Amino acid sequence: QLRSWNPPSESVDAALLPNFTRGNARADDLVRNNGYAANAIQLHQDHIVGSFFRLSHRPSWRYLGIGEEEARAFSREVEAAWKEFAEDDCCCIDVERKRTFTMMIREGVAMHAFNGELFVQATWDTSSSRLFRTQFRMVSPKRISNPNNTGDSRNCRAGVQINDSGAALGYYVSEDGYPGWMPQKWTWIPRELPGGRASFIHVFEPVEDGQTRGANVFYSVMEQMKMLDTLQNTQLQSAIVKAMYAATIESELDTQSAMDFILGANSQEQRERLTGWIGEIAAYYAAAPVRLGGAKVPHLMPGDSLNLQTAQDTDNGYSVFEQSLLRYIAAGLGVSYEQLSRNYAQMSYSTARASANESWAYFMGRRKFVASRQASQMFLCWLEEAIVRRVVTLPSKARFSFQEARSAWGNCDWIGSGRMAIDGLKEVQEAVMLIEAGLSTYEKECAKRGDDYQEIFAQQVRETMERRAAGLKP
Amino acid sequence: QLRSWNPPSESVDAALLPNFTRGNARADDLVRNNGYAANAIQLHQDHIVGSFFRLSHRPSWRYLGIGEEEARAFSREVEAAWKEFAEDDCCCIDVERKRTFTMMIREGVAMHAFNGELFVQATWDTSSSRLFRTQFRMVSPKRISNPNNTGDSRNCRAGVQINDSGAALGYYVSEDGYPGWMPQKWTWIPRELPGGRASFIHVFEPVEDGQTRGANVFYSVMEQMKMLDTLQNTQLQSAIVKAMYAATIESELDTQSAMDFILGANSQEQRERLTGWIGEIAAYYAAAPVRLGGAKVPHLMPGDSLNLQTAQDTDNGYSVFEQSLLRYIAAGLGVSYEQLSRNYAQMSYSTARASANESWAYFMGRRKFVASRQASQMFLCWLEEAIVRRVVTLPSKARFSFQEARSAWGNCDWIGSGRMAIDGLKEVQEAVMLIEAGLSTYEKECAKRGDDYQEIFAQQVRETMERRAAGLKP
Amino acid sequence: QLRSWNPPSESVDAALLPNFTRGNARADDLVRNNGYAANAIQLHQDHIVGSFFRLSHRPSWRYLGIGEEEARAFSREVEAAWKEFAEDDCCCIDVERKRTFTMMIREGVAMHAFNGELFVQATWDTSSSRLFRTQFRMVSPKRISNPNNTGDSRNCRAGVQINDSGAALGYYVSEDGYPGWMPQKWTWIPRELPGGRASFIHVFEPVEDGQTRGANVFYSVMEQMKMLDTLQNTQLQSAIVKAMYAATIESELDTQSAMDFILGANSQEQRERLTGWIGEIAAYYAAAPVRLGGAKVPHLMPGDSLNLQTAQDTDNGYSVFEQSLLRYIAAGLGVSYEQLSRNYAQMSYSTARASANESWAYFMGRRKFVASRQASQMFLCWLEEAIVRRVVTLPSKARFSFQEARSAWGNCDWIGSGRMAIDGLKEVQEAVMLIEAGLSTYEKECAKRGDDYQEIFAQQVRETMERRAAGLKP
Repeated sequence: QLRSWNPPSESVDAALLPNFTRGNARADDLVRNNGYAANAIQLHQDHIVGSFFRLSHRPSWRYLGIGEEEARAFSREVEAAWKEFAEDDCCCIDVERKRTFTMMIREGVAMHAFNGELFVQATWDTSSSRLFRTQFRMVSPKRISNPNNTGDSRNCRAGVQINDSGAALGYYVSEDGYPGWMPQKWTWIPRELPGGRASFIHVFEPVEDGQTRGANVFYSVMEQMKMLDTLQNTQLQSAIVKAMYAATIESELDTQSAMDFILGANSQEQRERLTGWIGEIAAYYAAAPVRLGGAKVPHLMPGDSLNLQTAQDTDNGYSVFEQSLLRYIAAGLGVSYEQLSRNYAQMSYSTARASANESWAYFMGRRKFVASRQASQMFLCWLEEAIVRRVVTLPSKARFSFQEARSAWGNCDWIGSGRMAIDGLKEVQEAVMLIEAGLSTYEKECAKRGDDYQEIFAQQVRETMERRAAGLKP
Repeated sequence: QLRSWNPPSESVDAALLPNFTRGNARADDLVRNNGYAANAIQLHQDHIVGSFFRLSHRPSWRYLGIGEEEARAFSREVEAAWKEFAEDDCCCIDVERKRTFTMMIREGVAMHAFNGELFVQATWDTSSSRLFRTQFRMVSPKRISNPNNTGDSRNCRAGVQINDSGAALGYYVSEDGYPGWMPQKWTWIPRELPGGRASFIHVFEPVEDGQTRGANVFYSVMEQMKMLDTLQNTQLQSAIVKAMYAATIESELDTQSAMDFILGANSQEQRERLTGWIGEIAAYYAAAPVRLGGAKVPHLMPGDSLNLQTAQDTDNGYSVFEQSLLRYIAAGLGVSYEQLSRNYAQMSYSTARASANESWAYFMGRRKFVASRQASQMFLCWLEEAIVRRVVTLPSKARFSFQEARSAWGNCDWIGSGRMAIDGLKEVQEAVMLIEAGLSTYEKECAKRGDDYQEIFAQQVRETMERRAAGLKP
Repeated sequence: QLRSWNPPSESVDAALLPNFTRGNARADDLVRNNGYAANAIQLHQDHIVGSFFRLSHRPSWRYLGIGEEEARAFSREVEAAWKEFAEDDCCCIDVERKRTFTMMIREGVAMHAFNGELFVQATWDTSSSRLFRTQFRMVSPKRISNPNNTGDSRNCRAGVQINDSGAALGYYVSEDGYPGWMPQKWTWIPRELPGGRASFIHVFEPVEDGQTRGANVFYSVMEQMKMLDTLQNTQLQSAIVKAMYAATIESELDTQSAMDFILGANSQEQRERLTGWIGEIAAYYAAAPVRLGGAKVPHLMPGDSLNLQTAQDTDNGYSVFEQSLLRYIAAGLGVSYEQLSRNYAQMSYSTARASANESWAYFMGRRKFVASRQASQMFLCWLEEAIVRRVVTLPSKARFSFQEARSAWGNCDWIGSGRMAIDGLKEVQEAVMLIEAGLSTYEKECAKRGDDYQEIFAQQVRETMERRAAGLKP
């Protein structure tokens, strides 16, 4: 058997680019139509980012030789500025003016998930109505292609120009083609501005050297969705056919050799026998109406009997079949089976904890490697704009300017939705005993709950002096 | 039985090299298509390294005769340089500039898993835009081959040149072959620089003396995945055929001897008989429409009846068989069955702990012997560059220079994702009891949680004095 | 019954050497291709050795008449040299330069497990680039054979030379034969150097006097693996045949005596009947397309009907039988059932503890008798080299020199991966209550967790004084 399977060895791009468009189209159709795909991308959406995505700017004061309190004040100021800028009601951060930063990150992670990559473009608006003119717009991967759909080359593959080392020098972006009555035009976009500002951002997860376009996960499960749908239809037809009923009022006659003799007689000149017998039968059963139910039983020719028979007649094993499938697809997306299919039968407590822990580990990995990088990119661009306009002031004794040490100034970490608590008491006991036994400190317990210790402490102070001001027990 | 099985004995390379390429190709196919393979590589990814891979420098001050506090200060400085060098947003550590250090480790371990080995190249960039010019590019094993695909030799096997003892003197790396319109060209790369700096790093696990190329893990389970999918399609085919249904209106006639007489008559001159009977039947059943369901019953020849007899008529034993194959796969891949297949039924707490413990024992070994070595190689190269540029200053009373005692200065250990807590309470009790009872030290508890005690203590001090400065109970 | 089986009585060597090569080849094939064999090798690797194999030097100061504090200082110094020598990044301890000490022992133990023995060669390098010129290289057993493949003699057997008492005087090592285009050349290697230094080390477990080559464990269970594989293939075949559908269109005709008359007529001159009937049937069914599904139902000759009668029609008992063979393999392989097969179903708690305990006892036995001996040999060689170069210093008042009392100076014990917890609380309570109740001392609970009380105490001191210096509660 194994001797019949000899797949050739090609580089990842060689095995991806020729069918890249068809794979993306198949993934888009599958997510649009199939319910489980929508569910899975929804879990990805609600878990990688959560309800909100909060910045925390931790500048490297030690590297920059900056007083730690000065760094803290600077981080507080930039955090306030970013907070007021990001959640603006006008959606001015988006060129399209219909999304805010949270669903910015959401769209980014979702489109990376179902397409393998994400592309963002930072534009410099000219309108002075806002203090910040930096806006962001996403580009669907399908809009990135070679101009005029020309064949790819060594340095031009799938619309992205590469150097000798494979680094992306720029991209070819195609305009939208709707309605399909106009040719698409391709525009060249450099990857980054001459001043080092990130004009265009491409984020994806590569698996090997030289890969230029990400591959969506759905590549490993499409056929499984297909056998799932075929199984659903087959189960439907089985239910139909096992509710099928046939009843005929047949007559035997057709006396073998005398049947042949009657055939000869009727063919020669004696169709009158058949016609008269048919008429008599029709008259009798028009007098009869022999109705099995609400309908009348059809009548058959003499010697003609309905013969319907079926295949083997055991149980089809549908339940275990689709259990095994749903498990296969759940492994394909790496999410827990009991949440993708939301089947929770006979599930224990510790076992549910293990499932959630595995999914959560995967999810934290993706959040760290996908959402965090992209968000850091927007934050760096925005903070560069802010320093340009002196909205936030750098420390006077800065060892390096911002341009020289963009990473040092922009060192930031992002906190999404915290860990959802399976039982409540167990996790709070973890938190309290960890904080009292010295193995943990406030920032992380606020971290796996989505909060931060700064505002928590300030709010505890406010609650305290309000309560003592009102005479309540502190 | 055993008399029909006489496999010959050869060296590992002799039994691996001739098929090596195709094996890798086959492995790739799995991780491209089969869901379980992708899932398995994914858990390898999240468990060997996890979300992040922190460094901790532990110089051997005793061997170097250096004051321990001086060693600690030096370690703090080198760590400060290293973290800002590693997670840079620009991805300047990558030659191609799309990957940071953590996903570099992840790609390395994944490539080692699905190919048996991994290759890294350290390049000396000429751009002064960064304080560090040392960059790293990963090389896929498929690009390592004999030049011009020449015949294998003793000292040139699969692209790596060996000495008399077999030590890797250098390698032959092929350029990218995409698109397939140009001849590949091979470059000779020495294993290490003349100054002892590691120019090229090859990391793999050898099972015997003289092995030159690693073997991917899948080599022992491939046909098992093949029988698994074939099981999937055959079960689907069973499902389709179990809903199979045929209904015929069959007329007997054909009275054997009278059938032969009618055959003789029709052959001679009486072909009108069957034509007339067919016409009469068609007329009647066009008056009739006998519709069992949405269709019309096909009509058969006189004496012709469909018999759809089948094979064995029992249950196929699907569930147990697929469970057996999944167990085989998990055993072959070194992971527990219930996490690979995410089948978590009737899963007891203690038994789940035992299985997770087995997988963890697997993962720590593979992390120590694969990721740790490679990361230490990059760290040594970067540290050499940093000392060259005097970014970090060696102790004045150093017993040996950096070149003489590279291992002593660069003695480092890496902490990945900590152990995942199945229950929470129980392991936390373990940690607190071990700390209070004196058989354990803070670093290892922070290690199984993926933290370090230094910044933990610093943050605890900061939290304490902030809370006291704010009137809160410390 | 029993009279049909009368095996002869020959010595172990006489019953092993004639088929030694074929047995080794069969074992290699099993480990390379079968998943369970690779799994079992992997757990042997992890449990016998673990992530790291740490030395502990315990010189017999009482025998040598040395002050105990002097012995402790000497052991500290030799350990200080030893770790920095062992885990060197350059792999300089290995001649072939890819294995450090830990995976050296790992390769040794797996090598012994799957081949019955292991061979190490200690070489004296001439390069001065390293302080220590002692290197080690493994020798595959297949490279140990009689020169020119000559038949074994009274004193020369399987490449080894024995004295009158059977003691191994030396060995015949064959060079590498890959590619198969050169003639193999055998080298004579004395077992030990004239000065008593162990030039060549052969480690294996003998079961009786005169056994010169070890026997792999796999030699007990091959045909069970083969019946297991055949069970998989036959179960797949059963699944295939259980989903097989047969249906056809056929008539009866063949009127016995008239059938013979028609046969005679067709043979003589009346094939026109058959041809005309075939044509008419083909025309009618080309007008018909009576299709079961997407396929055309085939047609048969008159009097011919498909009859696929089959064998027994009950359950095959696949599950219980597979459990039986898997338990057989585990019993023959020395591990328990639920880790080789990762069959953790319905598994209670205490009984799992008992199973793990017995497997752990097996594993401790092999670690003591296999890994420990080889590690002690290599450590003794390195210690001799270090004393030669005065890297360490012997006590001045030493009763005997190093050469006279190699065992006394080199008395050492190795700690591998410690016992791995199942519940957490229980074993920690064990340790604490043993320590406080006076029945245990810190080093051994450090051992079952894979630590040493010395550095544990030092690190606890450091933690305490750091926490006190930081104002934290000690």
